[PDB]
Amino acid sequence: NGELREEFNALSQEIAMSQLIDLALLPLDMFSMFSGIKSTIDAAKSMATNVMKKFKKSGLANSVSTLTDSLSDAAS
Amino acid sequence: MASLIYRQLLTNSYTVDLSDEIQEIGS
Amino acid sequence: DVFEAGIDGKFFAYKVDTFEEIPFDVQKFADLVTDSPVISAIIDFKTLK
Amino acid sequence: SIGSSASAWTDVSTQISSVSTQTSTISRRLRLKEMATQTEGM
Amino acid sequence: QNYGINLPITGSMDIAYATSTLCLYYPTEAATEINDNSWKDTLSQLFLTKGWPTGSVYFKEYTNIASFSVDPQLYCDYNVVLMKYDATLQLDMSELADLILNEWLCNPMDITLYYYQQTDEANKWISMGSSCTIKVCPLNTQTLGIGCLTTDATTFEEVATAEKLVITDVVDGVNHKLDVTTATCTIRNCKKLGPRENVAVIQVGGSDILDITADPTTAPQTERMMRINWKKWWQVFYTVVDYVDQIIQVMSKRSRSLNSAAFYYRV
Amino acid sequence: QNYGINLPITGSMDIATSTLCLYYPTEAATEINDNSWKDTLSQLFLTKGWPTGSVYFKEYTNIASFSVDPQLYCDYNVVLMKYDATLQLDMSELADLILNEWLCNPMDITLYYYQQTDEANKWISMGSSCTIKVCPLNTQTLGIGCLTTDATTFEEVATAEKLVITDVVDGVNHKLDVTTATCTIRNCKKLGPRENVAVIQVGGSDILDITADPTTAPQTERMMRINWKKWWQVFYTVVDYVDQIIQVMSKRSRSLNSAAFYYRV
Amino acid sequence: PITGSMLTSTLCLYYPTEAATEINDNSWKDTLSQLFLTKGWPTGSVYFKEYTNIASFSVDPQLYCDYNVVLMKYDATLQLDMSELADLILNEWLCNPMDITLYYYQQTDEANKWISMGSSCTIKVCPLNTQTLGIGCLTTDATTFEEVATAEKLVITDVVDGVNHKLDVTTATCTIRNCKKLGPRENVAVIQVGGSDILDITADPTTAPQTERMMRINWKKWWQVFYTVVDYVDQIIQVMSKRSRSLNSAAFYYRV
Amino acid sequence: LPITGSMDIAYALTSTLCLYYPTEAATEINDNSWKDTLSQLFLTKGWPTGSVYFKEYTNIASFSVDPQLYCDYNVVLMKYDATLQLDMSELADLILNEWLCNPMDITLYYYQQTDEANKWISMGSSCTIKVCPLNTQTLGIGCLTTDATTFEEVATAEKLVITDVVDGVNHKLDVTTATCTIRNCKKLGPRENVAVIQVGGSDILDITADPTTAPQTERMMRINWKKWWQVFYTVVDYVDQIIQVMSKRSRSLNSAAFYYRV
Repeated sequence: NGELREEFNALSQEIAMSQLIDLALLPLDMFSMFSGIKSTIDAAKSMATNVMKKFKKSGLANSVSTLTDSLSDAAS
Repeated sequence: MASLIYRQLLTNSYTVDLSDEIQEIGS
Repeated sequence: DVFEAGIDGKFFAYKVDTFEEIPFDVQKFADLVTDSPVISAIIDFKTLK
Repeated sequence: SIGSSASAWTDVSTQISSVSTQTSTISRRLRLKEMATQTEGM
Repeated sequence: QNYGINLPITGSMDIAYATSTLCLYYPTEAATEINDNSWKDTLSQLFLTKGWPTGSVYFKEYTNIASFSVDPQLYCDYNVVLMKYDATLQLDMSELADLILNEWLCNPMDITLYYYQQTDEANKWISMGSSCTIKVCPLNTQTLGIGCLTTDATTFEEVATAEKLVITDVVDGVNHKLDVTTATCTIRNCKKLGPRENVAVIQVGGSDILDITADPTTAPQTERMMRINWKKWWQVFYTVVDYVDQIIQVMSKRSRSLNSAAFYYRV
Repeated sequence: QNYGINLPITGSMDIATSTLCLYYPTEAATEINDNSWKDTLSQLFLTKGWPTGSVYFKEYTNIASFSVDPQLYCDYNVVLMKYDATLQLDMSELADLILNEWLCNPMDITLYYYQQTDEANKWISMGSSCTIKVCPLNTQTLGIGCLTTDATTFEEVATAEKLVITDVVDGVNHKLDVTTATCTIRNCKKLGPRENVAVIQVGGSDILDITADPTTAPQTERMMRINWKKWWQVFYTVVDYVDQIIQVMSKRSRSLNSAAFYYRV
Repeated sequence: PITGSMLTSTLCLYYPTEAATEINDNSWKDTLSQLFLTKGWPTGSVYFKEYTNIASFSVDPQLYCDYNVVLMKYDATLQLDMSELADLILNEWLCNPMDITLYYYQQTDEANKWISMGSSCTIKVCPLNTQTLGIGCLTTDATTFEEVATAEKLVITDVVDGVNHKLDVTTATCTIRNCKKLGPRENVAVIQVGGSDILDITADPTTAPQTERMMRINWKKWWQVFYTVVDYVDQIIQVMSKRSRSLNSAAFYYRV
Repeated sequence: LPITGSMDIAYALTSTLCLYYPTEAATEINDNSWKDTLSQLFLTKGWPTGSVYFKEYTNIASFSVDPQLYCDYNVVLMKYDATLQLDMSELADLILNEWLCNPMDITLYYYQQTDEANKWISMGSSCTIKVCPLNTQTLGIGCLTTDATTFEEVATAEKLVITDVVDGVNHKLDVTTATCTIRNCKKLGPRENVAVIQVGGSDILDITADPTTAPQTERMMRINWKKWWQVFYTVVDYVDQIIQVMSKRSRSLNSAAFYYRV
């Protein structure tokens, strides 16, 4: 010993429907999400940690925080 | 149902702080 | 119609109001088990009967 | 495909009686539904 | 899977519808003007960032344009070749463009004993070698001299001199007798079948000068011949890198290379 | 698009310029002892019915030399091959090389290992001198019977040859050590038969294993043997029955350029 | 009678000494076993047996595995020895000992042959008439006989059937037996390394067919042919089949 | 596979025989043609000629070196003594039982036991087996991980050792890997192709490591002697019972070794 946006958007035309509904019936968890993807032992140590750190700064996080703040403020 | 993956994602997120603490020791 | 099947290799079909058997068809069970909610029956078909 | 559509739950993947093995594999694959909280019983 | 006989297909006009290798040929001038040995890994990493698989971008080098034209290499999936414009190498530029932009299905030749003739504007005489000097003498119907003594190989007229590559055409419907020293050069009788879209040529310096078809009636500056200005070869490399996707969109995989044409003409 | 190979073609059970090459060895021409034999052959071919300027003649010095960068020019090829009681392997390899279609890949042994996929992959090395030595490995990249970092104990399969065909048992990677200064090694797979060629031998004993298959040697109608004492007899008997040769083969597999194999990247 | 409606394997190999001489290795067996394990033959089931020369190996042929493949080298001057070896190790010959002292034997059909095995078998033969008078030979003088084979390791002799003959042999270096062909042996496949398929397995000149157990490949290095043989084990096994011989006499066999 | 038959309907050679004898018998008989006499006696009994092979061993210990027999029917005469009973029992248990082994190495790997049907077998010239257990964190108990002197002795100057220790604990082994090789074998079941005829006095030959079990099957026999020809005559004249007490191979996964099945 980039283009991924276009490729991901183009790949999204051929998925089946019945299997999609079947998978949407079975809930996932923190284990099934990454159990089908190969990982490097050095980086698999911090894989859930990084995605959760980036997710706590997501738009949905701001929306839920604002909703909670407005709900608590409404008790005045 | 399958939406639960979102709900857990924001639930245990607090644990990152602990790891972040370790990260600052490793930073 | 209630379709009850196990792991040992036996299956049955019957009716809810009265406990008597009806002929079984694989197609209906295969379609149902894909999406229908499964119930863990502690009291199996033999014991219920 | 045994049933009406080709999905993973009903995919017996039959090798070239039949009801016995088909029910056996359906039962073996059905127990994992208990992890997915797809039950309203015990 | 009936490969041979062409069969009509059928489609629709309303229903919704719809890895490889990349080479590069560059002159020695850029190598002398870059002054960085590890540049190959740099370019490979940049192409990886663009999306191409790493460790799969090949490189070839040549001394000069005329020497590179000697037995050119089609062995690649997307030929993107740069050429330095010269104010005195126009004919070689044109002949190279003709030879590496059209699919030429050729036949063998042996001029020492036989006659030859041509039947169409797709018929051409192509000679490749290190020293080719073509002598041509047309003949009458009764095999008699016309402007040349057939028994001598001197009263002819030279249509080429001191070139590695040459493309010649004669008036269809008459016979000819050829004279050239085949020791350091060979020649073929070839027929231009169809346009090969497996190669792209980008010109640097000068203006639009190429002519891909021998017909005077057309000089089609098609969209597989580009032109850019340059003062630093690194700028040219970067500009080529930034628009690899557009070049790919312009071209396509070699049609003859696909398994579909396994019995028409292999590649 | 795909020339239309998808939609099936259906008919009815009850329905109602060209080039020909001729390859000959040099010593045959030397034994001919003539300077204008080509003109005589041309006139005889014209009397047969071929247009003038259709039959062409090429020369190859030796079986060893010709196998380096083999070339097929005409739409038809009838090669004349001389037999030596010690060159059976080389003759068979040449027949296999210029008798079947191939699709090859380039190789660079200074960086990459190599392996085999199935039983339709062969190794072809061409050049003026090729010496190929192999050293297989276990399931954990360790040499078995050969030190993986020593260039002395590697087993040999090729030496002092111009045309070498190599095969090893699939499922295991290997390392190659060849004098690349005078050789080049490529990985090829056979796509099927080539009908653009035909091989006729003088002498011999009907020994031409055209396939690497040990079980069978499927002799076809494209490989024949003729006895000889003076080469003009062979030339006459091969220009007399030319129509049968033409009927045997076909002109629908012609390649674009003269190359026994199709290069790739 | 039968009615119908519409690992446990071994692989022995034989090779001449000059093959190993070209190989120049004392660990090649381990590597070949490893390759066979990778291809799908469990280790410890491929036994290797080495002979010296065709003539030396002809006497007393032993067949251990259930699927034997032999690499025989072409001999331009000893073709008959190769043919006789192939005929002996390719068909099920049922044999019994024979006497040479005060008896005369005969033949009755094409299946009856005579097999001579020894270190040096110079077998001499002289036919006889009804009145026990020879034709061109004397009943006592050995040199008056007609020599059929001299200085030989293995000879398959066939004489005309229905006529008795006296045989003179060197018993101190050879022995002869009467054999009958009771089936085509299907546990030995001969791969001829070189030559031009010069093997005939029937004494009858009218029919000399080539079966699928007698192959032919070209060679210049023993490692290439060895690799080719190892690679194509599936096809070689598919061509051959199991054994159905009664085996009235028990010999050594290899398993495990 | 299931077998279907009936119990009210009246429902009803070509094998190999190997005789194993000590070389002391050959020395005592002082003859060379007695093999021919035994062959002719068997032919009279009803066995085909040239269908019996004889194998000779120099010593009990020497015969314990890869004792794999090569007959369909096997009966071995075993010498009698009161100072080598352990090795006799080891040989009897290795011959009378079927085993499937795996390669081992002592300088690189650790090993343990988990089922009582698995034991350690070391064969060769001489095996000086020494072993001590470990804990979960790999610290020697009564031994040091590198000291070869504190390791407890379990086998010294033995030509064939069958060892068994407490299961469920990793262990470390030390022996010279140039004079004896060790393999990990499991007892798949009974080997019915062999039988032992202890020519001597009382039997102590145990075929199991379990003390509470003393299996005395019908495949172990005992007889006294004062002349070898008496033993040979008794063996040859009573082939019927000693053959009907055994059976054919019941193996599900056969091994790779020489066999003599004419």
